[PDB]
Amino acid sequence: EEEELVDPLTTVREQCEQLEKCVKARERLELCDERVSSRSQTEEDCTEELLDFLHARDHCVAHKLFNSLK
Amino acid sequence: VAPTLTARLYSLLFRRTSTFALTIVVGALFFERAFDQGADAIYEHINEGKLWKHIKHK
Amino acid sequence: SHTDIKVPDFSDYRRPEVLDSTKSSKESSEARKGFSYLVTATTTVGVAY
Amino acid sequence: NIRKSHPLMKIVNNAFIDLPAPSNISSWWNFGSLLGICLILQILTGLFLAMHYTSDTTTAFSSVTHICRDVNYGWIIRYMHANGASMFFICLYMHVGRGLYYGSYTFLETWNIGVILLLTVMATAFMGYVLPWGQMSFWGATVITNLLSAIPYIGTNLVEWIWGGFSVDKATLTRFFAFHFILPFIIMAIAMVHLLFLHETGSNNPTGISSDVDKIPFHPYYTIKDILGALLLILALMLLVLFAPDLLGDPDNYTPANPLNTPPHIKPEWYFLFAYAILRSIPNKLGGVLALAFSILILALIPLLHTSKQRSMMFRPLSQCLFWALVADLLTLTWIGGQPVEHPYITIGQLASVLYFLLILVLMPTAGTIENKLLKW
Amino acid sequence: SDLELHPPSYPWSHRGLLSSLDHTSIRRGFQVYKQVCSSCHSMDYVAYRHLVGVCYTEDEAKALAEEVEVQDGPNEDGEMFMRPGKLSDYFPKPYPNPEAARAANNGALPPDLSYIVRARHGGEDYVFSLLTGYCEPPTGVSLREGLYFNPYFPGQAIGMAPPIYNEVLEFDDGTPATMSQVAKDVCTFLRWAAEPEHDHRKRMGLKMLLMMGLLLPLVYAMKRHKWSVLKSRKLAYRPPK
Amino acid sequence: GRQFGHLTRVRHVITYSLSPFEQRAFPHYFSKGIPNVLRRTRACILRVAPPFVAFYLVYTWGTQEFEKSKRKNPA
Ligand code: HEM
Ligand code: HEM
Ligand code: HEM
Repeated sequence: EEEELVDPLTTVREQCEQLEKCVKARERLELCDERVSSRSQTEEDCTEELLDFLHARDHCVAHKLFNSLK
Repeated sequence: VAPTLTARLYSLLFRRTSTFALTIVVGALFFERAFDQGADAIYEHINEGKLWKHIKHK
Repeated sequence: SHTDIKVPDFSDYRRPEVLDSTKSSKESSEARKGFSYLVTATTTVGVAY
Repeated sequence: NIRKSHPLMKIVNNAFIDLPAPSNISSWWNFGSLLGICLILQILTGLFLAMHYTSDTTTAFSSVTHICRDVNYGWIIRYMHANGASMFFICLYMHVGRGLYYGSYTFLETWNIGVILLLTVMATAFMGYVLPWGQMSFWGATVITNLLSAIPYIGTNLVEWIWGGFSVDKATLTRFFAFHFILPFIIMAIAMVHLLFLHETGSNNPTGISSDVDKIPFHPYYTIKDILGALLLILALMLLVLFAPDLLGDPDNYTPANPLNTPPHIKPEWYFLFAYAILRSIPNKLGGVLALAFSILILALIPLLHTSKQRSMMFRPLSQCLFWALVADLLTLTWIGGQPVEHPYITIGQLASVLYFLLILVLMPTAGTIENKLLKW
Repeated sequence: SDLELHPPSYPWSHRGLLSSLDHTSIRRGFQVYKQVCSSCHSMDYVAYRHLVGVCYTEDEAKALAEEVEVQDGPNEDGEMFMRPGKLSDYFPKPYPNPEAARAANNGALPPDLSYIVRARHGGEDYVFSLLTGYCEPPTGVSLREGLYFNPYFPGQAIGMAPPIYNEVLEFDDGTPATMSQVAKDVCTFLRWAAEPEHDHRKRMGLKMLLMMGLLLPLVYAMKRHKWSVLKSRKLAYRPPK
Repeated sequence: GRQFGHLTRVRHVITYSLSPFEQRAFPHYFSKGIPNVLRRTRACILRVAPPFVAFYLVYTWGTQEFEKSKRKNPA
């Protein structure tokens, strides 16, 4: 909230989010993200890029998560 | 073992359809007791929700 | 001429307890019926369950 | 003595004891008893279900939950019914297939009765699925029943007649219940007649040759092999119901019915998926249901297109390939049937549908002729 | 839009054949249900005694039931009255008819939680994925407040919120309840509310595999034994010269 | 119908049998057995296998085009 519950998701997510497959995916996110902002009458909305990132991230999340959880 | 276990199983218990039926039914009882519990037991290699384990805590 | 009537060898199929022409078969009979019947008895006990 | 003479025993004796049978039948002949088994298992768990189920919209779904939570062992009974329906369909599909491959259809009466048996269980199962009154139960009840409205000048009235209302409402559930109860008994009488016509010639065998020259009594031999056979049915069934109860039903049909929703989904249970694919492959109300029907009544045309001088496929290579392409094509059909009608799926679903009919109606009979010619026959 | 994402495969303690179901977790998950989840979600196919043998003890379960109240039978006139819930009445509709959900909830209808794990693919995974994972609405996406953004949820426009925001805690044994642990537990309990028979199912299954594994060979040996007169068998053809 | 003794006419064919209690139900089971299953498979693959892979391929291709289609770059 302000500071003091060590959300394991956040912790494992860091390590997870980081990683290669997601680095590249997030790159495209940012790439496309910056295009969408750079205009007006556009519609290529950056929705796809997000999921791909999440997917890559989330598979690795599942694999490393619950281990710690009590 | 020696003049054969099966041989005796046949001679003393399988030559008649009576004794045959009789052993199967007697053998049915014990088997149930042994297996039903045996399988419940093996199942105990999951010392988890194990109601007994929880019974002590609460 | 019906005397030429063989009886193909079955050694290739006979249980061991019955492989010798030299000896009786009345002996291994009990063990043989024993085994085959134990199998079916155990089965019915199984199905019964 | 007693078995042979007594009026009731004769029947049993002539059907399961001294019946001369080919010493040759393989595993593909076991589906006969297996359907018999499935039929009883489906009547027995079905009856126990009817002792707690209620066929009224407001309690329909609730009564099914009542069964799985409160009724002792209600859950197994419920899932055994559910899975036995699919088990009944796999067996039904093996059986029809077996006959097709082996020329068993040359026994017209037996076969034709078989087609009546296929239709009867399909109509039966379709009504079964509507009973829980789930999202799919209602919409599958809607989508499928509405087909009859393609029939000209009679259709509207027809659909409204069987519906009971203007939709799939109260009248429809109770209605569908009654027929789902009465149908399997009728199925039984018909299976007796199936067996009655079959007994008039005895069974066919893999060679399609003829086995009067080597018959063995149905008893040790095929009673004990059907037993082992039923045991494997139980395994498949129980493996399905205990470990994966909702596998073939898919996690979906829970959540009650809602006549205003319309889920982006809509597909009948897996056993109609091939027919489903054929129907939507055709842009046309009438044609779709016409070809829907034709995809099953075509079994009644098979014997008229036998063509080959041999009965079985055992000695016919080209025909084997064509047969396998039929089964392969039927996978595609269910696979497509289980997917939305968008880009790739339409055109192959269209192509595969034409193939289904091209295979049975033209390719298979031609191969028979070619085969005859290669053998100088 | 017809473009979306499917949940990953979490390693629950109740997936993979012969596998109990974390009962200490079902209980924490019950807590989660009663405190945070129940406010807007009905679980009208589960009663208090269902929670008995499973997680709680008899007295414990009654005490929870007792707590709040329901509209019990008719007072000798024709108006109903209130009393401490017994072990026999089902958990507690927060909204009378369906339109009450719409009213108190932006215009949306929060679906029942009796099943849900069996009414949505992936099951507990989808619920887990719907829970924990929440995201910043990307560029060109226009939320509109009522609808929040949610990866996983179809269309991405939800109406719920993330009522897992690390807390609104509880506790028996005092589990450090972050959003993760609080989510796993709900789903684990949810599995149980959907499929109570879960454990026993898999117990019979163990017995079914052991028995089939013993009957199958035996029935086979019964069969080959009788078929052996035929498999081993010899033919000879002796036509007149 | 049909019975035994009214099936058909057969002449000069001897049949030797041996009682089930005097032979093994599983003689060369792995020995003779496995080669047979390999031989049966050989004999049938070329007729069973191909149709199926044709679907196997149609299946994975069919899905890729579908999934890849619900995406797009310019225009
Ligand atoms: C006359 C004998 C039968 C009776 C009394 C009977 C009874 C029932 C009842 C009461 C239901 C609703 C409860 C439930 O959905 O679990 C039901 C559902 C169903 N029935 Fe039957 N049934 C019979 C035969 C059959 C036949 C032969 C089939 C074909 C395989 C069949 C297929 C189905 C299916 C697929 C369902 C829905 C599955 C489910 O939700 O569990 N039934 N049956
Ligand atoms: C209620 C469903 C059905 C039942 C209970 C049933 C029953 C049987 C039984 C017990 C046999 C004994 C031979 C064998 O074991 O294969 C048999 C054979 C046969 N059945 Fe069915 N059947 C059903 C559905 C069908 C249908 C769908 C067809 C095909 C249209 C069919 C057509 C045939 C034919 C042609 C044979 C002769 C097989 C041969 O001699 O090779 N039956 N059926
Ligand atoms: C108490 C505060 C809550 C409110 C006001 C609420 C409200 C809602 C609403 C409005 C929806 C529908 C979303 C839509 O249709 O766009 C929904 C769906 C859902 N709710 Fe909640 N909810 C609450 C808490 C919870 C909790 C704590 C859980 C489980 C841990 C839960 C489980 C679910 C699930 C799994 C769905 C998914 C429906 C779907 O996937 O189609 N809800 N809820």
